[PDB]
Amino acid sequence: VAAFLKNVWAKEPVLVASFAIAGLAVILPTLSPYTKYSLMINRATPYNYPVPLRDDGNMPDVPSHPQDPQGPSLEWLKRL
Amino acid sequence: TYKYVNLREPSMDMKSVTDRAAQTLLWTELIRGLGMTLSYLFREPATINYPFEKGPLSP
Repeated sequence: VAAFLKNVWAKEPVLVASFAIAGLAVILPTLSPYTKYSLMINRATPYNYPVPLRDDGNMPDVPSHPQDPQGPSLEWLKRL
Repeated sequence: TYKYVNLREPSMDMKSVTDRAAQTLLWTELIRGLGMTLSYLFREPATINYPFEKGPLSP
């Protein structure tokens, strides 16, 4: 079968270039750790408005001042 | 006597197919062919300017 990938590429190298780009396209999102950053960037882009909550017992975290060390880690993008 | 033209098979190996598959797909012909042979416009045109200049003849 190892000649079939070289004795049709002497006759029609047209669709062979298509399968070579059809392949190596489905394969790569299962490979590089650059993906799931593509979902991590896409999650912390605020469209709507952040409504606040109310104190009742808890008090889990995040007081009235926003610039306190209160919220989660989305500040790795400015270092990126 | 004789002469044979267009009587030659291709090489049909691993090397020279890439030499031909660079031709069909990425056009090593048809630009080196006729994007250069045409231009080549940089010669002086040869036009007889007829009401004033006239052409050669013979006695």
